[PDB]
Amino acid sequence: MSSLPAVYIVSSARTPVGSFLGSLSSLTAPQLGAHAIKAALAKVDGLKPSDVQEVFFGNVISANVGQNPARQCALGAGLEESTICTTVNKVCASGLKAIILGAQTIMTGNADVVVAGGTESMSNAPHYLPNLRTGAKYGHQSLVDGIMKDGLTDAGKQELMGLQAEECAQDHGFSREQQDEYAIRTYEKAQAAQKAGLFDEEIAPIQLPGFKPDVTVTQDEEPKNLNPEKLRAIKPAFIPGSGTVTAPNSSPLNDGAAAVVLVSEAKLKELNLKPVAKILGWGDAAQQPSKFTTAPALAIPKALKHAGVGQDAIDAFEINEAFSVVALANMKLLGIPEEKVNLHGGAVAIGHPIGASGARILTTLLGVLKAKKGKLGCAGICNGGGGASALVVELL
Amino acid sequence: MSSLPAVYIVSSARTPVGSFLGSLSSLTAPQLGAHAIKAALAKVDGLKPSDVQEVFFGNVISANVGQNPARQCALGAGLEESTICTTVNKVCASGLKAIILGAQTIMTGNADVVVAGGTESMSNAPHYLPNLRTGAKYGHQSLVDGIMKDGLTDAGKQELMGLQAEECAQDHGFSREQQDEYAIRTYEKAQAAQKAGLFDEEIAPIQLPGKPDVTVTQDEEPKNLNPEKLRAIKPAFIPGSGTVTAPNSSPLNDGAAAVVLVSEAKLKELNLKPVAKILGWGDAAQQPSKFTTAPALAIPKALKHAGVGQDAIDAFEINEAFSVVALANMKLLGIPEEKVNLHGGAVAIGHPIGASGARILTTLLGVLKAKKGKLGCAGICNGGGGASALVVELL
Amino acid sequence: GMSSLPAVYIVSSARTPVGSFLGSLSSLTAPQLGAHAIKAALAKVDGLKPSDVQEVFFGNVISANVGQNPARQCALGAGLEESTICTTVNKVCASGLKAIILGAQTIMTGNADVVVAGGTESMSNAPHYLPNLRTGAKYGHQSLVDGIMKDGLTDAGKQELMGLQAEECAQDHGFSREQQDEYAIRTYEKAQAAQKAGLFDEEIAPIQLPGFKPDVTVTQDEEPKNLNPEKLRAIKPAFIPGSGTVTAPNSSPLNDGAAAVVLVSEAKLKELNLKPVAKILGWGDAAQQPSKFTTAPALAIPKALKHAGVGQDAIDAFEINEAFSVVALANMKLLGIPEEKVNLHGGAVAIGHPIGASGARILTTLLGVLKAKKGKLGCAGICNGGGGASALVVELL
Amino acid sequence: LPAVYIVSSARTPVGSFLGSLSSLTAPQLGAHAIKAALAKVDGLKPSDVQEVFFGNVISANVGQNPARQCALGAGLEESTICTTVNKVCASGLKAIILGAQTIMTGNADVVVAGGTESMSNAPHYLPNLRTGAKYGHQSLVDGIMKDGLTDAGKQELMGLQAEECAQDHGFSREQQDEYAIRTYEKAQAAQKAGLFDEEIAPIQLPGFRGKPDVTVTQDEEPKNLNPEKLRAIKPAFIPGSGTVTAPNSSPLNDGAAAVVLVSEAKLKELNLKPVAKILGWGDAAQQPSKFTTAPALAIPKALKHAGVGQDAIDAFEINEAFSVVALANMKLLGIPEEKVNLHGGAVAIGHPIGASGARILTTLLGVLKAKKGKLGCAGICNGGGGASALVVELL
Ligand SMILES: [Cl-]
Ligand SMILES: [Cl-]
Ligand SMILES: [Cl-]
Ligand SMILES: [Cl-]
Ligand SMILES: [K+]
Ligand SMILES: [K+]
Ligand SMILES: [K+]
Ligand SMILES: [K+]
Ligand SMILES: [K+]
Ligand SMILES: [K+]
Ligand SMILES: [K+]
Ligand SMILES: [K+]
Ligand SMILES: [K+]
Ligand SMILES: [K+]
Ligand SMILES: [K+]
Ligand SMILES: [K+]
Ligand SMILES: [K+]
Repeated sequence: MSSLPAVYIVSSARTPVGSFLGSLSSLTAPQLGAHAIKAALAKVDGLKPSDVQEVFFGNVISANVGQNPARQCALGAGLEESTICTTVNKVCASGLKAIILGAQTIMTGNADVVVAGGTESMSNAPHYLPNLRTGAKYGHQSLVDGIMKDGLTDAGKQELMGLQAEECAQDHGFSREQQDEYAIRTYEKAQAAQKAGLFDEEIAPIQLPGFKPDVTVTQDEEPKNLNPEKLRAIKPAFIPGSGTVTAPNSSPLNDGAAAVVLVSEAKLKELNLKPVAKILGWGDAAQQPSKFTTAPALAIPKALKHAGVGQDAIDAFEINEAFSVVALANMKLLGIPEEKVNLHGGAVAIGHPIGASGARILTTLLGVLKAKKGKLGCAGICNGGGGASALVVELL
Repeated sequence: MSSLPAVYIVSSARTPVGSFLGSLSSLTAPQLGAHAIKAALAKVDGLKPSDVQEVFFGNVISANVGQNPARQCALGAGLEESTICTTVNKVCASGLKAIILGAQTIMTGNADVVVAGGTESMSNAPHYLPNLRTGAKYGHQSLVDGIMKDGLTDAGKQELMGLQAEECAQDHGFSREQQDEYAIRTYEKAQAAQKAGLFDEEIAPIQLPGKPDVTVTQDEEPKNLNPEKLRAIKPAFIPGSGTVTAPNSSPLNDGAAAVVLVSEAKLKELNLKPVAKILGWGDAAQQPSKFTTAPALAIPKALKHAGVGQDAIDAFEINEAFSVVALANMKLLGIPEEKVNLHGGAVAIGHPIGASGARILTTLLGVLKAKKGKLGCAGICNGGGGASALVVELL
Repeated sequence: GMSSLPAVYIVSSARTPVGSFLGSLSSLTAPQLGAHAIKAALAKVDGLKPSDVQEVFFGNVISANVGQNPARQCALGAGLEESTICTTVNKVCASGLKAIILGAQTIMTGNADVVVAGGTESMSNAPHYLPNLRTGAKYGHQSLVDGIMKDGLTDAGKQELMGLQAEECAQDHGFSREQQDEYAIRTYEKAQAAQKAGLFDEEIAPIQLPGFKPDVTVTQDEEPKNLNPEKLRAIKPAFIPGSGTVTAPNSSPLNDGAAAVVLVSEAKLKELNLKPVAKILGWGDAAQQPSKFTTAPALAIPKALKHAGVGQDAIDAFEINEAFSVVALANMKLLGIPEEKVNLHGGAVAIGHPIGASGARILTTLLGVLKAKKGKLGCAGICNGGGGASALVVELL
Repeated sequence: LPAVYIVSSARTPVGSFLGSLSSLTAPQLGAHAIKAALAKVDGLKPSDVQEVFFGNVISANVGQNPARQCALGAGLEESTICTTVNKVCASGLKAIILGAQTIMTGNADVVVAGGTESMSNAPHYLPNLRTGAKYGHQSLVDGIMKDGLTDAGKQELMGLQAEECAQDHGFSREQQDEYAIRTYEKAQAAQKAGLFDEEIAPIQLPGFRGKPDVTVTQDEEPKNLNPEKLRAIKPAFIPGSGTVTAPNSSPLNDGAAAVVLVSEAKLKELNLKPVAKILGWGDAAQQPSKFTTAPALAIPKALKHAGVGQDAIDAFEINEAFSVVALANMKLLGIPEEKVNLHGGAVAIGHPIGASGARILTTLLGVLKAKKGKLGCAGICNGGGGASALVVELL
């Protein structure tokens, strides 16, 4: 990875993360993505939106978004019609795999300026009617919830990912109480970062014009919802009685987008750009689909080896909190202390727009490294179907 | 491009292309994709399915296919659960961009064996109900056709691709008659290739469990040519003065196609015999309603990346989204039809949109062998304004 | 009694062919079928104009997406004056017969002199329902509800199909799969024999379907020809696998069709010098436990006979609507009515069961059976989902 | 013919569209009104009711025979004869007429008749799933528009027929707004004076997930009057020049109402005290789009069938399908508004179409009691060109 051309991150930006049918539910996935792309580019002194050559953008539940969500994000952000645009689906890892592909396109010399990231509007995922073309002569028919079908259900076993999270808790010995106390801790971290202004730089607030007064959405919607007594008292979500996974200690359904701007070494010099960070390496891994929860335990070492960096040298990790048990299990398998993980809180408290989260956690990681005066960061995100993606950055 | 690691195609395969609601409509997109991947790997002596490290697979209309169509394609083909899988959507160019991404992943050293391609089941694209979560208190509502919404409608103009085809005919001066005679010629070429056995190698027949079992061996569309009916049919998108018709356009279709890519080091380690070498590629884009002529940008870009002159190409595959698309790109690039789509194109063969980018590459490798060519170029336009192109050398 | 009230005569009747589900008449809406039967029945009355019709009662069960007031649509479609009073009637399977009863009563209270009554059903064009689109449903798969199942064939109380309750009737009164299959065969044969002899030609009004250029004509009922005894005795049970006795071939099908009768008061009959086909002697509705609707005609039939002052032995022909073969079997046993006097030209198991129309359909057929077999007194009885039944006694003139 | 007596009557509160009663189905509302009216009759058991006629227009997804569900939910015997009647907006009154006829022909001694409608729970329709639609966007039909508010011949909503009525007889946006404001204030004054308390049976909606219990006692619509907002709201059906608006029209509503009828002989046998006696009725019809003025035919028909003069009626309930409907009918019959809808009308109270025919008859008896009157008449127009009218004498 050192024998390959350098890839610099010159900026990043994210929408606030809205709740399901909540503050951003009126916006489509390309509207969210355009907002993030435009806000990331506005931060780069000396780089124009017309300089962007290629876009990779993650998006999972693309039904009814229209042709090529990434293209719609790029044009909506004001990029040139000459821009090459590709939508990426690696379920929950989409937004990070998009960034990997953008880096590679710089490395093979086919671009010098790339925007990559991801977007998801789970609020605007439709329902499906699958048999209208051939007809169904007689009998009740099903309207398929696109979130469940294309976002949250493992294709092999037809099992919701929350059921496989329960499998993870049983496999690795994590109780209801260990998961709940993790969830409270990560909500408290997200609230603390919010209150301290530590998301202000990375978030681009959204202005919703009134149809009626305008509305400005500035903060992530979920963190303020923590109620520790109710969190500890709620019923399980997937297994009655003996269940350990709950709605409060799991990720929610959410709307949001995030974007990074990548440039080659040559373009960084030509335009005299100030780099925020360097991409040191990455790794994808996969295992049995129902064990997707611990695929980051393969991807993270793979990315660290690609980067030539030891695990102990990392100053901060972003382990995406698909569920509280996912963070607990990868911390246990890798031997990573929680005091190095999701220092501004994670998806259980912040939200999980699935096509965007892989880029969202990288944006947040750069903020964590700056706030905590760190240098080396690693983001790792599991995905439905058994996979995970991971990436190592150096703050400059 | 020549200063980066070499990428070899060690095999390729495709399903037959089925008609809309036709011979393959009982199969899902991952079932077609798995079939193509498995058939491509079976052709490589000395390479096991367990050697495949990563998959990139195109798919456009992914609604109701379930999580990660490419992952389902990979597992259904018998690949290991360790395999990295990413689904790609660049509309009609998805299958070719997937192959580009696979090649890049070998070039950056992150894989030595990659399967890439694409799949589409347009038969099984659903309809959508968009406002059931928040409700709609009063008034008639709509069920959105997923093919129209996510496959065939330009987002900015909200116009179907046939109307962009008419823009192409007006912008580059191709009449109804010119488009029809082009369409007849490409159906004739596809039928001739069919009868001469020239698709037998690339196609992996599909066995449908039975009633007794049905085997689908042929592409469904080529036989439908009726020249008298084609010249007489009413235009499909503009009454009276229109030039684009259903016969002279690509149809809606089902199918998949796959290539197997290896690094130079792995080729030597496993003593594999390569079919072709990837020489270069290029993506380009312009005004979305003008996507029809984006190949006139992408093809020269791919040739420059490959370090190959246009005159040295022995055969081109220019995807026939419409007959007028091939006519316009041939005119703009100065490519004679005698070098284009030598076994016919998508107007006659079919156009499963997420697969066609890989489908035309598989067919191109067959054309280079049959016609004793060495250098080939595939170029495919895509809704939204883009095109992708790729240059190969037959070994 | 009835004799203290004005007389009510039937001067004509007519019915469409009964089409199969998604079959020969699937292109026609329920009011198109109803208008066709109304026009045909009126064309048969010498001396009576369509403008003479004052009020219409018409049955229709699955009215979803039919539009405002199906009976008004049937009446205006048939060329009746816009001054016509029109009411649609839903007593599920009994709708067509209760409409005729309400029509008779409206003459008897002196509010009309010429009434057209009947029923119609297009089960092919029954839609699916999206029940919760107004308020939304935030998350989860949802249901598209089959309107035939919901509004036509499911008991509201137990929320179970009528077939499963036909299965319950079989266990209650001791009728086997073989006993139901052998009945089904016999009524299919009576239906085929009646078709072959042309005994349906008078009552049926053939339907023309416009072509490009010539016209397709539906002249025959669609279901009778489908009898296959080998397949019938060998088919899997429809509701209870293994031990079930109710099957699709021995049950009534889903069907499209309509039927109509014209009623006049005694004054109009002589004021217009009309030849009356039959006189309405009495009628009777009854109801019991919803899941036991199958034997409800066993209450309604004797109640109708009593209202009409007529004995059960005096009846020359019975029409007992064959919702299921066991429905006809059980009511024959309960009342002690021999099959030799029941559904002599076949019943709904072979002819079809367009549910809103069948109560009028069996009356039209009953009039034809009395003419053919040279009887004078007839009784039609039809059960309906929910526990009820309706019955009517006529005298052929 | 035998005399027919009203021994009681009851109605639910009239809920707003998707409002205070939206959680209840049409049979639950109907059962509530039936058993409430039967509770008012001392000496008459619910087991004494032999037959039920209940109006209901938009019956889709209500289940088998709405009237039967109303009867059984109200505690009536399974032996009860139950028929659902649809004469659109006149269903609730035509049901009552059919029940009186069933007593007059001596087939019943105790009949419950009325109407119910849950417009909140009217579904949308998918009409072509059985045969399918191969390619194209499709429609979901709003059952309220299709089966309730659209004339079948002209395919136009009732509001456009109301604009016809305005240009037919000369009633401006200001005249209709003035009437709407007047009927709203008569409704609000009756609420404050308790004049709806006897007829309305409140509904208990208990929440037991920790939620608190909710009792609906008031009609939801009368309080919504805002004359400033009303006068300045844009037209509803004809932009700029129309005269019909949502405030001056009836809303969409949920509600039910029932009457208990008995024969002359049963009144004497059970020693019951009759509230009123049905004197006569009349149905009439004309051009479907001119249904607005159809009460101008049925109201005289009902007065003549009953042997009562128009100058002899103490109070009229002319159902306000639109404010212009009341104004037009008053003009053609020459009826002073000081004898019309003395507690308000459907423009302010609400219009559950299948129930309103019984609802206005219930409110009429409360008018005749409060105003100390003897003869009341109720007329109600219905879609399709018809109207129903009924004449009562308070006892
Ligand atoms: Cl995966
Ligand atoms: Cl594009
Ligand atoms: Cl019943
Ligand atoms: Cl009418
Ligand atoms: K900038
Ligand atoms: K900011
Ligand atoms: K949570
Ligand atoms: K092999
Ligand atoms: K080998
Ligand atoms: K082959
Ligand atoms: K074609
Ligand atoms: K005649
Ligand atoms: K005939
Ligand atoms: K049958
Ligand atoms: K009582
Ligand atoms: K009360
Ligand atoms: K109002």
